[PDB]
Amino acid sequence: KKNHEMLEGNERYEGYCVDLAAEIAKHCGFKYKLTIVGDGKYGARDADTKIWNGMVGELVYGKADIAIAPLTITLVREEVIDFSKPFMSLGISIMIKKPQKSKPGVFSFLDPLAYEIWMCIVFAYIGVSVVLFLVSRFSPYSESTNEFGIFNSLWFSLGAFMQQGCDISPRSLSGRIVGGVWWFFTLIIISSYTANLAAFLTVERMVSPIESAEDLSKQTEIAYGTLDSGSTKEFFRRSKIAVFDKMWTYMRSAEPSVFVRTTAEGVARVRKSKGKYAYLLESTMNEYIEQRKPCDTMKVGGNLDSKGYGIATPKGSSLGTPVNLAVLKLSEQGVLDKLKNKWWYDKGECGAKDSGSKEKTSALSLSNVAGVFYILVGGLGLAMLVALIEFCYKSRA
Amino acid sequence: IFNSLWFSLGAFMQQGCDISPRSLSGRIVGGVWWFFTLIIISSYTANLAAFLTVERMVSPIESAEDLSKQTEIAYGTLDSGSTKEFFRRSKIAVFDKMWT
Amino acid sequence: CGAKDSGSKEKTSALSLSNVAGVFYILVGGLGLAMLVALIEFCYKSR
Amino acid sequence: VGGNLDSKGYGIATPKGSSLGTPVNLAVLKLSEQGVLDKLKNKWWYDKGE
Amino acid sequence: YMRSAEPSVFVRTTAEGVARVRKSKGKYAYLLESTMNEYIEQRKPCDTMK
Ligand SMILES: CC1=NN=C(c2ccc(N)cc2)c2cc3c(cc2C1)OCO3
Ligand SMILES: N[C@@H](CCC(=O)O)C(=O)O
Repeated sequence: KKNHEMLEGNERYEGYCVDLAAEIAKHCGFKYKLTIVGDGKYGARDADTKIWNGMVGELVYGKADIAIAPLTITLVREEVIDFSKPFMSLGISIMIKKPQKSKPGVFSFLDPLAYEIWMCIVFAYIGVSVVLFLVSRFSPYSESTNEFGIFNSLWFSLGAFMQQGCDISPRSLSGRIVGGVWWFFTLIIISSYTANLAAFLTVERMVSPIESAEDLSKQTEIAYGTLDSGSTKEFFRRSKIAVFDKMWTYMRSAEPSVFVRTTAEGVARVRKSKGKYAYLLESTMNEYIEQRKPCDTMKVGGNLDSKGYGIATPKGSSLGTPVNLAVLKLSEQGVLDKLKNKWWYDKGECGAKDSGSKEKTSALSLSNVAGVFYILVGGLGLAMLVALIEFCYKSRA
Repeated sequence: IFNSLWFSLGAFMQQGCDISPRSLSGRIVGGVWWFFTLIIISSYTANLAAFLTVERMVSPIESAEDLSKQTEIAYGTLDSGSTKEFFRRSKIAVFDKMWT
Repeated sequence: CGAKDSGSKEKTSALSLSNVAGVFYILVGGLGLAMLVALIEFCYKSR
Repeated sequence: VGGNLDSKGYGIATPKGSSLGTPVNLAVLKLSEQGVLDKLKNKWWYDKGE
Repeated sequence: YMRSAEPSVFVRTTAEGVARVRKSKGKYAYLLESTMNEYIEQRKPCDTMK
């Protein structure tokens, strides 16, 4: 609870399981004491010792009378503890960081050519302009037999680069050599720009985000892990399905260890790791974290399986049947679904954008070329300002 | 005015017009508009060459929740079937929407 | 290790100055040739 | 398209009070633990995958 | 695949398989020994590459 440091007793806790425990206590009529598990693990039978840890250990060894907690009903646990009928159902899901905040920069139109090419294009433009002035304008031995002053030279070379032509063309031999070599340069550079832009806009489609849990087994660029001592680790261990077996083999041979002690550590790892690491988790944990800030996450692909949550009791305990009956009654009454909405859907503040799904529409957006419009309007304003200052100077003098 | 409309139309395509600004601020407008049209035309042809390659576009339903919001695609189950009964009793908000 | 199958997905990356370096050499050589030709014609017509 | 809307399976059914219920429940459990269910699922879904 | 594919992909004689591959626009492949493959590859019409 927000005031758990000051509250005492069961008032310190809140959530789906706390409300479910309250409803179960009300229906059956017993008093209950909510206790945090000392081990921290969900539960599994340790190798070569058969000692159950976590929840199953607490239940079997007489430490606890009931476990109203997100426990997945599994066959290997039914042999030592008794579960109630599934009060909620889910499946194994896949967690991965969002593709990218790949928003195009304002000046993203300069991207197809490196900064050095633009710098050297400006330098080559200045050099060609100055040379085309020098070549066409020193004495023929009147001398002004052509219109290629320095300003007209700059205009001609700028027009030649943009492939828009110009009102003049060099008439001497050496002026024509300059024109020809500049024409070849601008042809090569414009073709290269178009070709490279097409290359980017094409290979930006083969991105093909991973899904279906089969891409994880197919490649190893994106690492994935599983909660330690959880039922998902056992699910991957026991399963003989080819894709699940392959992911099991990789995660067993992968180093450093991909396991996380607690689910929160896994969430932090997958959030921080540049989208390189994936987390294998249950669907409800995926869909709740998906709906909570910073909301840097989605849920990808369908559920890997179908396993339900149940309230577990020590084997042979008198609490098993009444609690199971209460769970079934609440399922009939819809209190379980109501609490599901209350704690999953009623805590949402989404959102639901940037899915890059249907939304994604080729039709290149304005944001990709928005810099060109800024340059255009800036140039228009500058031209009006230049005309005004020229008019003022030429009228006042 | 009409000659300038023709020029700025001629400059957007790559067809050289029969006049040129010949002043300083006129040449500034001409130059910046030439750069704009160069970038836009190159983007159009590069994007088209991107699309004519590669396929696997469009999808009507992806999240199984869009059917509750969309109406152009009708959806139904087997009559007197278990799916019909499940929709008939489900209290999930989105499932209740589709059932209604 | 392993390449995935043939994917090798990545950004295209921008053309470096090495890719179009030759056209700049062509251009500057053209400017040098043009200045040489202009001066040759000027000196020929100065005699 | 999309994921599973619900989560429930397919089960062998008998009329209420039929003596056949317990043996067939034992049989389906034995098949599940023997992996025969997976073999039949492969034989009827994945072998004809062309 | 060869056990599940229909119609039968197997051939009675090697020459039948070679003719099948040549006539089948490249949609059919033949499985054969390397040395005998080297001989068919080196004789006309010589459109057969390993
Ligand atoms: C976010 C990206 N999106 N825009 C273009 C781009 C460039 C020009 C125009 N008109 C439209 C779009 C791009 C092209 C690239 C590139 C990076 C980018 C940035 O690296 C290799 O070529
Ligand atoms: N709640 C699971 C932990 C792993 C999982 O999310 O499946 C368990 O009871 O072991």
